Amino acid sequence: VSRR
Amino acid sequence: VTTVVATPGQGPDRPQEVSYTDTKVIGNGSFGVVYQAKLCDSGELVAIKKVLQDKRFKNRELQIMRKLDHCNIVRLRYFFYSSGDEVYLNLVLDYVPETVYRVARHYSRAKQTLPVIYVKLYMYQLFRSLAYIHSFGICHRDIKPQNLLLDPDTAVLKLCDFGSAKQLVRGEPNVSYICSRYYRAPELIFGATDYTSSIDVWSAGCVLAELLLGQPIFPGDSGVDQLVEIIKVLGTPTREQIREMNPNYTEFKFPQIKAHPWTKVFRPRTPPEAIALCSRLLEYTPTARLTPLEACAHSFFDELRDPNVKLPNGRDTPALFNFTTQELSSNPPLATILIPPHARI
Ligand SMILES: Cc1c[nH]c(-c2cnc(NCCNc3ccc(C#N)cn3)nc2-c2ccc(Cl)cc2Cl)n1
Repeated sequence: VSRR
Repeated sequence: VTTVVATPGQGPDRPQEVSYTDTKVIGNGSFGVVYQAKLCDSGELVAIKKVLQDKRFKNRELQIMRKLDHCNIVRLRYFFYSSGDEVYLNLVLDYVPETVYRVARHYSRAKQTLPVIYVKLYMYQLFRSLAYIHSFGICHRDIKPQNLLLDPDTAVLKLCDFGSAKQLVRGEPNVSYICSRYYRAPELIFGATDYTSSIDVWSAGCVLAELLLGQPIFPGDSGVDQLVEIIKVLGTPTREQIREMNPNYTEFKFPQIKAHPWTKVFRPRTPPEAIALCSRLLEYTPTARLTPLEACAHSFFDELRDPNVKLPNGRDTPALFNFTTQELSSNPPLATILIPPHARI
C-alpha cells in the first residue's frame, strides 16, 4: 500500500 | 470461554455489550488473524478479524466496511479495540463456512474441475459485489479466491478482506505494488500510479480462468516474472497498450511473442461463452476491460437468468436480481438484461  | 466487550456496530452510535464464546483460530496472515466465535445472544456464528498499526501506511478498512451493505459483501456487525504488542482492533463480521479457493482446491485434488454452474454463480456475484463498490469509487485491490467467502448450500458468495481497499480519486496517486501477485494487473507491473478500479476486473478475470483451468493462470515468481506469464498468453504488449497501462513508462522492446489462441488456453470442454468473457477481462488496455455490470450482463451468465434454474442440489439459486439504483449507476439501461422478466416487479 501507500505510505502516509 | 465467554468473553464480553462494548462496541458500536454499523448502524447507529450505540456502543453495547456483546458476549461471545467457543472462540477458535481460523487463520494467520497479512490480514492479521481471524477467529470464529458464537455470539451469546443469538447463537449466530461470527468471524473476528484482528489487525493494526499506524505504520507509515494509510489503512482504510474501517470506514469502508461501515459504508457497505450488500448481499455479496460480508457485513460488519461490530468492532472493538482490545489488548493482545500494541492496542488491538477487532472487526466482527458475518461468518461464512467456506472460501472459493478451498472449494476450487477440493475439486482439483479430486482431479475434477468446478462445475460451470458454480463458476457462473460465483463469478456473477463477485462482479455484482464489484459493481457495488465501484459505484462508490472504491477499489478492493486484492481480488483473489482466498478473499471470496462462500456458503456451499446456498452458493452465496461474499467478498471479504477490504484491508487493501481504497477510494480512488483521479489525480491522487496510488501505489503500484498492490494486489496478490498472481492476480496483479499488468498496469501495476509497469509502475502505473494513476490506475482505475479496472484492476479489480483484471483480477476477476484471473479468478475466472483459474476456476476453468483448475490452477492459477499466471503464477509469477516475481512481479517481473508475472509479466512474463501474462505475455505467454496475451503475447507482447504493443504501444499504445503499454501507454494505456502507464503513460509515463517508456522503453520496453522485449522479444515479440505471439498470443496463444484463447481456445488453446483452456481444456476442450470449456464453453466458448466462458472463454469469450475471459478475453474481455484479461485485456492489457484497462479501458478495453468490461465493467462489472457489463460482465454480469455477459451471455456466459444467461443460464442464471433462465426461469427453470436450480442448484445441482435442487435448492433455489441465491438472489441475483435484487439490484439497487446505486448498483446500476454505471449503466441503469443494462437492467433490462440483468433483470429477467420472471424477476421483474
Ligand atoms: C491461512 C489462511 C488464509 N485464509 C484462510 C482461511 C481459511 N478458511 C477460511 N474459511 C472461511 C471461514 N469463514 C470466514 C472466514 C473469514 C470471514 C471474514 N471476514 C468470514 N467467514 N477462511 C480463511 C480466511 C479468509 C479470509 C480472511 Cl481475511 C481470513 C481468513 Cl483466515 N486461512
